Amino acid sequence: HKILHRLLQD
Amino acid sequence: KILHRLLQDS
Amino acid sequence: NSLALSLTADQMVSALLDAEPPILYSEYDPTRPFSEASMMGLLTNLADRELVHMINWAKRVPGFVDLTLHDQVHLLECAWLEILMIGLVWRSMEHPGKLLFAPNLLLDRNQGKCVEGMVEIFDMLLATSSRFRMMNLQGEEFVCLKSIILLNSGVYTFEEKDHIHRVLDKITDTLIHLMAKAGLTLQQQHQRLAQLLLILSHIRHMSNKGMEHLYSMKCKNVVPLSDLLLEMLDAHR
Amino acid sequence: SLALSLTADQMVSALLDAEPPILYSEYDPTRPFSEASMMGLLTNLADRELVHMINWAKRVPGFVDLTLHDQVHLLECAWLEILMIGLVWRSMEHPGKLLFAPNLLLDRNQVEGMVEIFDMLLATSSRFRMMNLQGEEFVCLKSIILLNSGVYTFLKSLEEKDHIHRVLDKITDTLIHLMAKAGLTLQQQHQRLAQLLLILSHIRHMSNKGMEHLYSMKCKNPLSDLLLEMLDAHR
Ligand SMILES: CC(C)=CCn1nc2c(C(F)(F)F)cccc2c1-c1ccc(O)cc1O
Ligand SMILES: CC(C)=CCn1nc2c(C(F)(F)F)cccc2c1-c1ccc(O)cc1O
Repeated sequence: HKILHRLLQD
Repeated sequence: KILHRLLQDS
Repeated sequence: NSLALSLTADQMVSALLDAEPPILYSEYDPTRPFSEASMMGLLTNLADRELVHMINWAKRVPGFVDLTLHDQVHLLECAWLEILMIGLVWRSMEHPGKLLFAPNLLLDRNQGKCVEGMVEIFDMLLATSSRFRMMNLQGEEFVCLKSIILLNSGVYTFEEKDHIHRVLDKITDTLIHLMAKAGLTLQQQHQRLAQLLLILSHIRHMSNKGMEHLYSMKCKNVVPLSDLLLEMLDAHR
Repeated sequence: SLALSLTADQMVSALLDAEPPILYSEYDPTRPFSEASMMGLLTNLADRELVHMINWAKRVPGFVDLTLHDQVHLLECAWLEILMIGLVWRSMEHPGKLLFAPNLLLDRNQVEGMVEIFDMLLATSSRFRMMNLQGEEFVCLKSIILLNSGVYTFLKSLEEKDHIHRVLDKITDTLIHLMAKAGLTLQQQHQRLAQLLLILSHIRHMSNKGMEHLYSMKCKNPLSDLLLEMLDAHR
């Protein structure tokens, strides 16, 4: 589970 | 240098 | 149906201009970096903060939000270093022989030599900068190019594809629109368009060379890499 | 020079006439092949293609006008890009396959962590197909790569760089000339021009990735003396 996954949501 | 040689052939 | 395709040329320009990330500073210290540790230390810290802005910038690029989350991830993983570098090259335009990583961080090739396999990349960046300068690249042109890189670089490593290519076409129209507005003749327009897009091939080259070098110091454990930078790097291997 | 004075149709005719031949491989359908054997085929094939490429480059308008040392540099920078776009062009009419030679047609299912590069070559080929890339456009793209790929890794030598840019603008004019003759609108010409040139970015990417894989194969130990020298140029 990537950090980029999270950052693209917020 | 092979490339140098093949280029200047004539 | 994407909003991006319904935008006019000037709307596309204004959207990209307003989405522009700020120019960040490095740590305030007159100690000019010469060691590999200190230079890469300043570069990673800067790159890490720039990445957060890039991500929120990408979301504001028209058409990018219409992509699936995964596609957005893939394009950013592929393009991030290109996007960082063309930004660096743009910022360094009015500083010949210099690379403006930050307003308080101006590096010359003499400092690039003080890390192994770095000066060649420095020289390429400097050549790209002078190239931008001799073409008199405009800001409106710059943001179009950066958007192109984001959407194009990872597009062939995949109907959302047709979407990307329709959006890519839209940006081409926008580039031509800007050149037409600047008074360029029809011949000057397609010649300049071509000149700009050929530099993208060089930007890709520098990114690829850079990516190799970053993998080395990562394996070296020279400099502390954040988890975000590590994950972006791993995507290229 | 002779290059700058050529008309668009003359440029096309000159490039089409300079086209290298399509070589065959030593591939034997009945013979068993390992990853080393298949690589031997590809390395041998590429090595023989390089000789034709060198003579081909000398018939690209403007190239001979350049200093010998600059001719060497451009070829050293672009040789794998040119081979790859050649491969992709020959593979256009064969979906899912790469035509290295008329007797050598490989799919994605055929080894040593080169599948990634294969899929990129296949994607580019599929891209050419959906665009319906024309031969006249292909030869222009191939000449652009030759002149452009190494132009920014070059003190009186700046005049040399300006001449290359002039020729590059001629080829752009030629591309537009072709698309206009095909009946494309102005908007369509610019779009297609952009689409073709963005592909060169991907071709550069594939070459760089290829060069990395070549370096490891060398250190694993079957490469010709020419290929070795071309490979060392990037390192
Ligand atoms: C891990 C880091 C700092 C990646 C960013 N990066 N890497 C670079 C290299 C390499 F190390 F790859 F050779 C050369 C020149 C500029 C490099 C950058 C960079 C680019 C733009 C920017 O605004 C900041 C940077 O650190
Ligand atoms: C040493 C060799 C075979 C160089 C040329 N080459 N390398 C290739 C690779 C890599 F090894 F880099 F992964 C993948 C796909 C095609 C490759 C080619 C090649 C390209 C075009 C062609 O007509 C012949 C080739 O061998």
